[PDB]
Amino acid sequence: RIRIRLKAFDHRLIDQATAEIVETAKRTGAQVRGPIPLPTRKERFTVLISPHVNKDARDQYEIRTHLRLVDIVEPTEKTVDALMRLDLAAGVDVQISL
Amino acid sequence: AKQSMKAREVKRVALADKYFAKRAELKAIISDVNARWNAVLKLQTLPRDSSPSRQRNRCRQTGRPHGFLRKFGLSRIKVREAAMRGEIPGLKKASW
Amino acid sequence: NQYYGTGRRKSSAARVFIKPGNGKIVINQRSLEQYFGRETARMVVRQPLELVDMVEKLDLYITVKGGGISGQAGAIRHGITRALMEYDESLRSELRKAGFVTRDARQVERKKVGLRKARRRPQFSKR
Amino acid sequence: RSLKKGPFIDLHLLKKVEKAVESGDKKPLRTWSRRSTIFPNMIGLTIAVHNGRQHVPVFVTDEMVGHKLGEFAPTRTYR
Amino acid sequence: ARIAGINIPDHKHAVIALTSIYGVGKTRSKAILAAAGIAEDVKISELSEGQIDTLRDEVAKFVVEGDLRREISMSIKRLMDLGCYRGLRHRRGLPVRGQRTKTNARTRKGPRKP
Amino acid sequence: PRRRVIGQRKILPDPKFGSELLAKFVNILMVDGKKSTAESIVYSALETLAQRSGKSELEAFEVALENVRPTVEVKSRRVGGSTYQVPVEVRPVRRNALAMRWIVEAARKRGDKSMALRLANELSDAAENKGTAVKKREDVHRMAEANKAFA
RNA sequence: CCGGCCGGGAACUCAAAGGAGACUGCCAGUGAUAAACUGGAGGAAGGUGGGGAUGACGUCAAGUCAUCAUGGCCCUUACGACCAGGGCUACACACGUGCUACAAUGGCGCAUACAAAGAGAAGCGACCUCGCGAGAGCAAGCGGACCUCAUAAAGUGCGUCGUAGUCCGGAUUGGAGUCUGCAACUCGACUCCAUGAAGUCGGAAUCGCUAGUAAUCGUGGAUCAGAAUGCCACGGUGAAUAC
Repeated sequence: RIRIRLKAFDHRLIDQATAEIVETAKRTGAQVRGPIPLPTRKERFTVLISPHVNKDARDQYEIRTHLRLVDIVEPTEKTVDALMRLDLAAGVDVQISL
Repeated sequence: AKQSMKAREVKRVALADKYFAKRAELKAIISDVNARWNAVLKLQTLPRDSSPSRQRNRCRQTGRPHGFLRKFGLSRIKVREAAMRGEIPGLKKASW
Repeated sequence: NQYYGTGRRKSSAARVFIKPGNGKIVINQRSLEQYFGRETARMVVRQPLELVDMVEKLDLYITVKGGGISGQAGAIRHGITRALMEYDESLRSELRKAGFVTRDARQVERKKVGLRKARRRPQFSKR
Repeated sequence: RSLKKGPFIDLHLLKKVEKAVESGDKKPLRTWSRRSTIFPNMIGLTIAVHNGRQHVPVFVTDEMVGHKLGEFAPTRTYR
Repeated sequence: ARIAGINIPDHKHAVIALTSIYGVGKTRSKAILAAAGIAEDVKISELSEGQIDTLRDEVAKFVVEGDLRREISMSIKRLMDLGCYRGLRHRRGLPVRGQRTKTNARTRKGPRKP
Repeated sequence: PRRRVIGQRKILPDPKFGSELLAKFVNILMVDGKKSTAESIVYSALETLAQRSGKSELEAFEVALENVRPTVEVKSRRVGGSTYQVPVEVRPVRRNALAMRWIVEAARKRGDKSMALRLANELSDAAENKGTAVKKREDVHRMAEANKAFA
């Protein structure tokens, strides 16, 4: 119970952020269904590269958005309580559903 | 880059929230078909300009109305100017 | 028991899993007729079954996702050919030799900036 | 043609309308705006609608109640 | 064996007979077909009275014939005293479209004689 | 168009007949990528030609193909300002394709209400060199017999 | 009752991190023994696997002192401040790009099947009812495989206009509305009619196009007080002439 969701755009950063928390709960937890890939967002933002006519000249910009889930089933309350106040993810927010 | 233009836009967006969200609410309360009478038509003291729907919300860097972008609140040229400088996370060149 | 088959073709994949039983094909818990199968590619689904013996070897449940009809037929054919090789490679030699395992990578090309379609540009301007 | 319920009249145009009703229809009201929608009691009072540079007087009758006030002020020009 | 008043509009399809009736163009035939769904193959000449009554109901509800003529006359009069110059644009037979009026823009108006 | 090669390409046949010739006929009879109706009209035409001819359908088909068969042609080069053409025996694949397209165009030369009826009637009366495309074959033959004066 | 809820599993497309796969391997031929060009266990991928970004010094006195910092300078009760109605939607000129048209495959009704792939909180709004309609009100659940468009059209057979201005072709002016800002008047776009004019495949023609490609059907984004013939991206059915 009490799953943890992360919304990041760097595959290595999200990989390490989900590979730290899972053993943070596994210090004294157990079970855990396992890592899940989760779907991703995709948006193609185009903008006129030239400031004067010639619409054909453009460029393609995109932003990634990865998601990671752990789905712990039966952990101990100690480690899930210890999850808070130990936040180290800088510039990226974590999503938790009560 | 008209500074009187930018002053008008700044003051209208400043008055786009303090003078709004309550006059429109009053109208919506009195806009019901059940009797609406001449009160709603006689309560037209609003300039009808401070409403955000009828307000451009121009770009606030060099005052170019063209290419207004909701995602960044900028114009195309300055998006190129700043994004290429980095400092905007998550933005990489797109290909597929 | 099951036979290994996924059948990727033209954005269509069909889980061909064959069990002992009748040679009838059940598509979406339904037969081909009341599935309204007299549409395009009405006979191509039995071409792979036309040459090989039916007897009592094939009974399969199939789900197909993606594509139109040629996509569906290609998915069926690729999945059944992938499930077919349980009988050693003796069959697969002629299966390839006859083009029965043909997988074509002729997917859609992306739309290009400046051209309103895959390869059509604006009609050339005045001289 | 189009539109919905709730005919409107400008508060300033309402002031002018009251002036024409009480003081009399001496001359057509040079209505600077065109936003006002005609009420049936207007029939008999002439007003002038500003199409952008001149206030065009309106043709008032009893049978175009369901007609827009701005129509009677033509906008386009003919040689 | 009859529709509306006394006449002989027979020897044609139901939709053809409808569009042949003045007061019903092809657009009114489209409206009738959308509202009811009567088949287009049936022949008006010597058909069962039930479908005849159905077509009568389809055609009688909305404005046709003499009502159409009086409404065209009223529209012409109102266009004469409309108050908008586009009223005279339509009344003069000039194309209200505003496209090229130099030549052959009066095709819908009709004949021209010396 | 000058560096490429020819791979002798082949596309989907009709499984009932399973012939490359009938495959090419049905695949050139295709328009805008239409499969159900096109093949339906093809089979309608085949059954109607068998019914009207009375003989075996496939041998009647072969007899029709033999009837429409042309022999020779030339190519326009514009060498000396006058018709200066070397009569070249056209490729058997190209000759077959041209005969196919002449049959298809002869079918196309009408504007009849029903495509099935028009196709059946014209191909059936062209099966015995008395229909529509045989006039085109004779015209092409008349285009020959005179281009050999210059070689 | 077609509750994947159990014990769930790998043979599951799917859902993202990483490793292999192809490099002309090795033989035979044409080849100076050089590089290259012809086949075979590979063609599930063979000859840069197919597509995208990556555009060398430079020619164009080209758009940008109206985006911007000025170079030499300048308007100066400001060459500004404002409030309402008005210009880019219009219109007696030639041109171009784009859209349904020339039918019998289009308006016909019915037992009526499979789309990848997005936007979603000045937002998406499953309970009922009716509207020739735009939709009209209680409208749940929601920053997400939760709650809106998967119903895909592409078809089986009933028959039609079974030949023409035709049941094809639906460019007009006024009669009642959907959300409009305060209200639709060169002036919001959409339904119901009176409306189907000209056109029976096209002047001396040019252009784009060598395999999912030219065409034929169906979806998201920008305004969003509001609708897309188009513009930026998608899934279908798929035609050879390269001596």
